[PDB]
Amino acid sequence: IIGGEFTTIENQPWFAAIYRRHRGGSVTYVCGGSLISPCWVISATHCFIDYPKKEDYIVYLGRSRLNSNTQGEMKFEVENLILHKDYSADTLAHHNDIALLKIRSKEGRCAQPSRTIQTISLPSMYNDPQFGTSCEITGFGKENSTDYLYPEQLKMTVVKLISHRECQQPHYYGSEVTTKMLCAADPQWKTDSCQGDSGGPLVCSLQGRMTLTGIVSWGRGCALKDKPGVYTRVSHFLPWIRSHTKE
Ligand SMILES: CCOc1ccc(OCC)c(NC(=O)c2cc(C)c(OCCN)c(C)c2)c1
Repeated sequence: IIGGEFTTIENQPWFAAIYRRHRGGSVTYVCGGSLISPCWVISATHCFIDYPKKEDYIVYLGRSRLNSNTQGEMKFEVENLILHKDYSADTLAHHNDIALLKIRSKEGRCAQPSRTIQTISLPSMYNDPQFGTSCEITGFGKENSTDYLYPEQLKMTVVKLISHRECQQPHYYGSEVTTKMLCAADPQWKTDSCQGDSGGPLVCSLQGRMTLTGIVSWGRGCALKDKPGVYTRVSHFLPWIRSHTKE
């Protein structure tokens, strides 16, 4: 997150922290996620597409710091790693950038909600806030483009939804942005998602409900003028989600 504030998990209880274990015993941070039900975390496919083996991953819930423990945190294995069949990647865009991780602790259980661990509601079919709506992003991503390490402490910021018309101008993203995507940005271009924020929630208040409107997906650089953060438009993937969170 470029700009914004540091935060703690109690303010983003659905936030999931996703890491990968390597040969040798080292763990690196991969991407953020969001708990949508006790056994299910939603994230972005581009996060896993190169290393699709579900045994390499660790998922934390109730976690505020990158490399240290938080009181109340809970650690999960990935029982099932589902990537989108039609996922793809051009120069800038990822298409169908959406993944499902089925989580279970070492004792075979799903998440237990607590003050620091909660689910976030999905949106209803094609029901999005209007443009100019303020929404929040959360992540462990870079605080500056020149950074080579991620912050140790969770951050959040508030961005505004940008119209498809605005986002589809030649000098923005032209036709690279589709209807299955949403743009969001700071009107003064000082706060943004960045590398390492991939997979995390774009949360908007929808009809009085905190709603998972977007998933951090792509963009050109970080807080660049005329270059918004691009997000998977969750409301357009409800059937995909519904079908893979079953049997
Ligand atoms: C495990 C991560 O393997 C990846 C593979 C491919 C990847 O993409 C290439 C287009 C990415 N994405 C990024 O590195 C990335 C970069 C930026 C600048 C970014 O912020 C844009 C919004 N300001 C985001 C969200 C992700 C990650």
